[PDB]
Amino acid sequence: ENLYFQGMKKEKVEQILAEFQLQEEDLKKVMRRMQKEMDRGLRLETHEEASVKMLPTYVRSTPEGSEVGDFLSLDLGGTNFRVMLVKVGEQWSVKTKHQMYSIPEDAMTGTAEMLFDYISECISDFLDKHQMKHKKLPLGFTFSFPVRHEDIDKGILLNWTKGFKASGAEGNNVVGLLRDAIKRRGDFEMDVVAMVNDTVATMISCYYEDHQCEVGMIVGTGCNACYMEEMQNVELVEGDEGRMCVNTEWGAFGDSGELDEFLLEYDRLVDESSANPGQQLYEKLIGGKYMGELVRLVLLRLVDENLLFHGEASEQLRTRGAFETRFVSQVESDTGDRKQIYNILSTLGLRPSTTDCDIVRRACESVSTRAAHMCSAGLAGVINRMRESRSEDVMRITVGVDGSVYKLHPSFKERFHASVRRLTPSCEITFIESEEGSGRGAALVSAVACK
Ligand SMILES: Cn1ccnc1Sc1cc(C(=O)Nc2nccs2)c(N)cc1F
Ligand SMILES: OC[C@H]1O[C@H](O)[C@H](O)[C@@H](O)[C@@H]1O
Repeated sequence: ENLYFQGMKKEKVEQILAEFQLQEEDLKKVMRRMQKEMDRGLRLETHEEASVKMLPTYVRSTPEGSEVGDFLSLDLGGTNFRVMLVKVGEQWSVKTKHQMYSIPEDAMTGTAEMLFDYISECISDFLDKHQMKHKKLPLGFTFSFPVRHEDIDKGILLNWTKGFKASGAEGNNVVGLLRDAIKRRGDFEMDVVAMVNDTVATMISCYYEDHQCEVGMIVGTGCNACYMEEMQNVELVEGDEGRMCVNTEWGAFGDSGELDEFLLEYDRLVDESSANPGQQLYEKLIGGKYMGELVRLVLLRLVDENLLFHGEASEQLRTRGAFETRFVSQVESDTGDRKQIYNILSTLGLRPSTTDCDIVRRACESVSTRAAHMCSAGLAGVINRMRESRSEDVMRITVGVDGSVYKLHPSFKERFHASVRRLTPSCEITFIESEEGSGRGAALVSAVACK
């Protein structure tokens, strides 16, 4: 106890955690570099070298004329595969039935055949629970990975992200993989009419409640954004009229060195232990796949410096992935009595003091604040770019957001919004959380696409 020595340990911790700070000027630098890469990704000349791919989605404004009725929506992009029946009407969208399926490890890191076979199995199971596999529903596929589109319903997987590794997928038409798997099962038929990124689905789902929503952002397992770009700026697609949603794939920012001065030892460790070393470096500063692991490595450093847990780390603390991102949220939700923090740490086989709990909270805050601030630089770059491309002095825009980090973290949202606003003078940015965004957004796109 000896409060003096507790205080001294906390001072040393603060000196270590100071490394996570980003000054406003740092964020502006990141924002500018992001904007520079966004410009590069949109240009024919530089697209292939661009770290931020700015992928055209073939989701066009505004548009005109939607089909109505029942749509099946799929969502692949986390550990769970989701199937949803959505009714589209008048255009509104309502989730009518839904099921989530845990993807077996063997299917996420096995072959694309196994993965898409499992997907097809789940679709079959869902269509049977609700008596509908003979009805032919138009199908919208939210597929939350970088895809080079040829059209709304055709595009090649560029590379897996977020730990996905299924062989025989990269370079192939993802809709083709899905269609092939459905055919290889042969107990239901579906017209796959659209494939969209989760950012895009999120953005679209927010549109009907707020027509000013022209940005979608995900801060979940991964982190990405899309936005409505002027067709004249989308050099990768023919035509200069109207707007098309662009999937930034900003998670890959830094993959060509753009973040190097900001990457810490912890970031290097996360990256090197990941399924995609050297890739998705910006996302690895922010996404929930990585945030808890960053905290875990910070704690291990503090343990190594004899600042935490008597310098002894439990088996669990030394287990990859054991500090779940949800624990970061839960730690930062602690009311001050250290109870939630104590429970997490005790469950991790630790015997934490009050000071240990306080230090863990600081580590969590340091990592999640950096995530919020880094993320803000990306969103600010996008919004500032849109303002510039457009013809009003104050841009009022809405950003639709989904993802467990943004939605569930007690403080990320607040820090993120504040930082975005500091970075976006002359913008008025409304943030809306999507409600069943993937499923409803995919259906809404499908309801236009299936014409
Ligand atoms: C976000 N915003 C604002 C104005 N236009 C847009 S984008 C948008 C696009 C679609 C849409 O389905 N567009 C398609 N383009 C090609 C096939 S479907 C939609 N169904 C709803 C939308 F809001
Ligand atoms: O799920 C959020 C994001 O995760 C990753 O960054 C994927 O590459 C991207 O496509 C997706 O939007």
